Amino acid sequence: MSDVAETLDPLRLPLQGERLIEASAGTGKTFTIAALYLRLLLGLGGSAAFPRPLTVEELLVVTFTEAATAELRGRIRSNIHELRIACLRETTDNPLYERLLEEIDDKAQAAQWLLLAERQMDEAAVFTIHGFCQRMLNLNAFESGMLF
Amino acid sequence: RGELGFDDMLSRLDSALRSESGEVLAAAIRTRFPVAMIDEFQDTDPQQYRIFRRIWHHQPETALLLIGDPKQAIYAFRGADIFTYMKARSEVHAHYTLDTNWRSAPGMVNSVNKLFSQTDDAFMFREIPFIPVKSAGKNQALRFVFKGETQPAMKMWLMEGESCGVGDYQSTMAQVCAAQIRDWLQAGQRGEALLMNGDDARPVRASDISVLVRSRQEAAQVRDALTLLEIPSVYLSNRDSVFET
Amino acid sequence: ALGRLLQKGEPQDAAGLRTCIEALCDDDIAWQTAQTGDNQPWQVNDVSTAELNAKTLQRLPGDNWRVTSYSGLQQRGHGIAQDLMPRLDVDAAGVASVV
Amino acid sequence: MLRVYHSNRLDVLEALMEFIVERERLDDPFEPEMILVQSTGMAQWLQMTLSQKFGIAANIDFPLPASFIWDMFVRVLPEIPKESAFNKQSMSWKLMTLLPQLLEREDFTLLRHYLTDDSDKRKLFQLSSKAADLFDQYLVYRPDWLAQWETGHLVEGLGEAQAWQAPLWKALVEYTHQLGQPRWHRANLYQRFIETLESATTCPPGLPSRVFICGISALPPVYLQALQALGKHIEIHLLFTNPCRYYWGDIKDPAYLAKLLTRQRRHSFEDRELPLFRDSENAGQLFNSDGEQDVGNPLLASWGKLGRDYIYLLSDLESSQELDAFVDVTPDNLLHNIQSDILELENRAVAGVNIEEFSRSDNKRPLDPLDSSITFHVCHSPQREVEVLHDRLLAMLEEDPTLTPRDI
Amino acid sequence: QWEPVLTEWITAVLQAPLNETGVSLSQLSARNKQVEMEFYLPISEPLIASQLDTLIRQFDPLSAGCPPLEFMQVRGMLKGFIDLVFRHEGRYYLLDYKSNWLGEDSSAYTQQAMAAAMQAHRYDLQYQLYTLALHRYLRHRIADYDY
Amino acid sequence: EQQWQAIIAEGLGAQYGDAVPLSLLRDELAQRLDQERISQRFLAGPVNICTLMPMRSIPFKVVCLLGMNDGVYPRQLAPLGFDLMSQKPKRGDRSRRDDDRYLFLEALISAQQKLYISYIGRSIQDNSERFPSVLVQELIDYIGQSHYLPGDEALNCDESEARVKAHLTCLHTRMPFDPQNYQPGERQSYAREWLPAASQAGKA
Ligand SMILES: [Ca+2]
Repeated sequence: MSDVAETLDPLRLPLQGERLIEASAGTGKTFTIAALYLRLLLGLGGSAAFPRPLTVEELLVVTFTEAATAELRGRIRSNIHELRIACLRETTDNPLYERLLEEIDDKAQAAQWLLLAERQMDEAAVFTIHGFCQRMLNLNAFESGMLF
Repeated sequence: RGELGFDDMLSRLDSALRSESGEVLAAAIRTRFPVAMIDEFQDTDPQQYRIFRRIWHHQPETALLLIGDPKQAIYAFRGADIFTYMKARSEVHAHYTLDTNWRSAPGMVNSVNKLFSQTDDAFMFREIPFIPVKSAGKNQALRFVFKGETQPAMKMWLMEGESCGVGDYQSTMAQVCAAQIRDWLQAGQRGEALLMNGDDARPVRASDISVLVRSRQEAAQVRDALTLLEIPSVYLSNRDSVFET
Repeated sequence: ALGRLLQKGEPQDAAGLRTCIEALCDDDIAWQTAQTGDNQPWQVNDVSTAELNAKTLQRLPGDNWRVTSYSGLQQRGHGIAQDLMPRLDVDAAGVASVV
Repeated sequence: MLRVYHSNRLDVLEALMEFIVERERLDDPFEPEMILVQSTGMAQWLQMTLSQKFGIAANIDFPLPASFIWDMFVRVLPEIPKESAFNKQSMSWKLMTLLPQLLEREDFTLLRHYLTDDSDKRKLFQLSSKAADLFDQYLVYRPDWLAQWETGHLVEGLGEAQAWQAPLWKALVEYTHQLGQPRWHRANLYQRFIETLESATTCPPGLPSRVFICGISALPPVYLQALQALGKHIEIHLLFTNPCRYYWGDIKDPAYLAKLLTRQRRHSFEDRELPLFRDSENAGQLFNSDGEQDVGNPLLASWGKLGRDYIYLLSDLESSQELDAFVDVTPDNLLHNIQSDILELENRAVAGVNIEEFSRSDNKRPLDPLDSSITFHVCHSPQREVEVLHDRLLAMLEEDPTLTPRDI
Repeated sequence: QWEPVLTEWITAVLQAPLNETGVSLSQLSARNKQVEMEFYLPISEPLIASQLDTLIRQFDPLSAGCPPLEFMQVRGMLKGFIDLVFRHEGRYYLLDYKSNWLGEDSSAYTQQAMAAAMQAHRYDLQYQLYTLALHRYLRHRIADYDY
Repeated sequence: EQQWQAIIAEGLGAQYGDAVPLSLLRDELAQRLDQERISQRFLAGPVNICTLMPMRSIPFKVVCLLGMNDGVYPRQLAPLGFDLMSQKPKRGDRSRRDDDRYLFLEALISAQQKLYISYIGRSIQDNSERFPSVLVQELIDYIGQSHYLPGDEALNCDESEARVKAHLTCLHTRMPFDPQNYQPGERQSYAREWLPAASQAGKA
């Protein structure tokens, strides 16, 4: 907070409204996004968790490149697929997923929420600023004044 | 004509969140997407930011993660506004930073930190403060050797004389740069230029050199001095079309 | 930019530069003077053994199965005609004049 | 009777149909053989296949469900116009003459200013169309909402816009009366159809003798009801191609479960049905009171959503007479395995849940480095991607003869 | 302004005597017509333009105007539309409406000229094909039918 | 003329009073002309190339799917959003997503001999990496997890699974004249035309 930002610990970052994360050059912006994504899907965290567990069609992620969303989307269908397997096995011997596992309270359930999310990916709310825009526009065409 | 450009897309979305009929809309959205992660945020602009706070700002039951880096906002010419990033920075109070720099050598990390640590407000906009970073352990062993011992992570090549015009500092610099490249490149065929991680080593190939440049012209100036040493090159940012070939 | 970090802001002599560089400078940061050079080579060779060939197929054309329709007759022009309108009065064709 | 044939492959279904046609001679006075079909391809495949195992195909009508259901309406009920007056397109024009008036009603405020700020009828006509479109849909899924809005009533539990659609529809209906056109829709006419058919237990008025429904994997609930009612005077062979021989759908009450634990006959022999006695209905099968928690195969599991629904709707019928015709699929190819896994409603995936499972790998199926059914291909661009296929087709044509290219 | 000429044209053509004996389209109720029938004839054993020429010649005085065999070998299927097939109490027919050419007047629609055009467009081929179709179709529909 | 006629007729039917501007008609014609699909050769002069159509599942010895890319295959389009039916769904309801995902199944199910699957692996410019259609991911993920290559009989779930995936995925070359297509084995090209180039057998 306040003066000179706090060294963001992904796993304990409060997923409740307005957070500015500065990711210097070569710092893991991508690994972090991912983690956060998983945290939100499984409503993990603690007092730093989000009120409820969200769905793939509810996690809005906007990127700038067409290539960015693609990559991002590709990267996330993977962490899901993995955090999920490491949830059936209840064991992971690779960083992120272990700490996450520690945070989970019913591996059996995660694995089903995750499996759904994996299946949904062809619709993850991962868009470009423009994509996000023509979508919000087109849906609420009456407010926007858009043509269909 | 019945059309839409890109600027219009997010423009009409701004005017929509500002029309009177703007609450039904903000709420609509807020419900579909309770939490949103905006990446590369340093590159937004008034229109976007406004779209984003109007929908997510001070709104319980939602979360707005804005991730990016003001030190890398280089899209001025397109429309990207470093100031609307600085404002947003004023309005949100929770700040965070990633402290470690996976990806690079410790000397590299050290000399960059050193360089940008000199004066205060290196990026000369107090709102864009520069905080150093630590290098990762998995990379403590990286080091580059050339014809003998470890070369330093950052080397300044410095022309002589008192004056110096833009034209000279180019002819001369491109020259120097191509030279140091074959010097690397052929010392690499012989095994004396090694990219090493502790006790592992591989020779430097052409696929490891890279020349950053500011424009189509500079690039040529380089390609030329390089071509003059028989060293084949590619300008990855080339925009020409196949139609004027 | 680079000039501003090196000369900490204040403008310098052409020699005041040299001295600022030297100032921040050990193993990690180092400088040398623009040592020009020449030696047209990038003394690298090649070697190559193009041991190639292409699969040739030993099956043959033979027979063709098709769906025809009294088009075995009516020469083309009807290309895409019978396609766009399956029931066009294909038997007609032409213009009409001073009649 | 409304007979329903389930099968692993269109061939067998075509076959049965091929049969039914040879058996009851069918009359002969220029009466069309009839086949619901929902794509020209199917109609193409059918005419060809049929001209082969008969030497010629000549009448066959290939109506789209919607089109047929309404043809019978005109046959079974008294005085019904050919072509309803609420067909999607004309409704579009009518709505364009109404909406302008209807505006400024607080009811339609939203459409009110959407329609102002500029136009030359562009927005007006687009709205009149998307609206015409929804109505067209509601008239098939949600028919009751219309009888309801027509009178001035709302339906509890809908989003807004019901706010303008209900009024709007009512407007269209009256208006279409003032123009003097046949009040008759599809929603105000289906119940009546079922009734006058479900009763009038005497005989078939003037409809066709038999009717086929080929290669269609979904029909709207009402459409099925009307089909059933219809199949109590008419012979209706609905050929559904199913990817599994067991029931892989969802279930309602614990009471409906055993009402499905029925049995389908072979079109030609004894009887069959889902495996494992009870355990099955128990186990997980119908866990979440909702779906079949397991659905054996994880592929059928995620892709078949459209099919589970239709599967579920067919087995909720009564006048129905479902029967099996599934052919088997011996597991010799990678392709063949997978198809079998799906036909059997089995899962062969190994997650490796315990070191036991996870360590050996010989529990999976042995591949065969020489197997090329199911192959993957990554390329740099459409062009390349197509060149690459032109080769592979050549190779596979080369490999086994018998492969003529209509087969690809 | 074409209505006068056309309505007067339609009836004429309705009330004409196709086969003298009763005939006249106007005597055909719905139940006795089938419009635009569509047939598919499988044709195995390539159909060589030559081999079809020989017999077409033998049996048809028209196709005696021999330029034929203008196509090339084809195994496969044979699509086709029949403008109208109607029946006249025992007896099925093949009708083909042919709007055709602007050959000035009357002088061009007489039993020869027609027979002429018939060969120009080798329509004779159409008959034979079409009836082989109607033949097969009737044989398949009418249990115990004779050509 | 047909489309144009049908359009106007349909208006006349509904007895449209007011006058209509050309744009209204020109636009409808345009749309109508863009939905009209030509597929009259769908099964004669062989090798059918087309899109995946709903309600047209026919058995074929060979079945190949191209450009099955993320963002390209399960084809999309969000309901109007003022579509009451879409928010409160029911068993009969249809959607492109379901139709489209069900077509990918019907494909698997109808191929009698070989299923060919293809996608684009990376744009030939920014050289950034592509991604396949989640539907294709699911297909090789379930293969891998239920098969193992004769060699690898005692190694690992994850280990054997990768090899099977790597064995069935066949990365192809950027240019048709890259030598790898003319070595021996898995799809050497039948296109001699590029042989010389491949073998640097040219004359400057
Ligand atoms: Ca004709």
